[PDB]
Amino acid sequence: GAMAPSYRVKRMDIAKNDEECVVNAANPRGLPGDGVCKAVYKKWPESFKNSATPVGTAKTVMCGTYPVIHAVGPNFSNYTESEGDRELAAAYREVAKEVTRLGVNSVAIPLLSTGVYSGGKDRLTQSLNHLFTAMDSTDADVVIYCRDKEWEKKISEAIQMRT
Ligand SMILES: [Cl-]
Ligand SMILES: [Cl-]
Ligand SMILES: [Cl-]
Repeated sequence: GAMAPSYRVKRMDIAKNDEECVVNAANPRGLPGDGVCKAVYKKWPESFKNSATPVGTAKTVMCGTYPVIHAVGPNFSNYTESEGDRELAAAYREVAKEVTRLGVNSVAIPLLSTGVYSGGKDRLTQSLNHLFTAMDSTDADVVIYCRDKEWEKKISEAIQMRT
């Protein structure tokens, strides 16, 4: 475990993370995809061997000894708000199981279903709250990665409001 488990947020490419493992915002078919998924495919392409997994699940594949946790959030274009909310919560619970099983002291994680799977809606708070619900019982240092300047400020505020 980390000596004093924390949450932090950084605005940069998660392919440049300084953590012991990464969470990919994966598609169910293990395809290169776009956004975070394409950055992860360029950096860790070996981790896409048999990475296909259903919505609401996570599947870990090693790139060398570096673990890539492929977490499949729902595409809110296809799911109802109710069913999508359930699957987005479930993907983060499976990430927390994998992080615990791997015994890592730190993990880099993006906000699932906030980009091209958002169905055109701002889901920062919904996705971050499901991240906290799953990760709060883990003792890894969690570093959340984002690309937008306003999102960085809002994620940092949400972390600080609970400390
Ligand atoms: Cl960058
Ligand atoms: Cl997304
Ligand atoms: Cl972002």
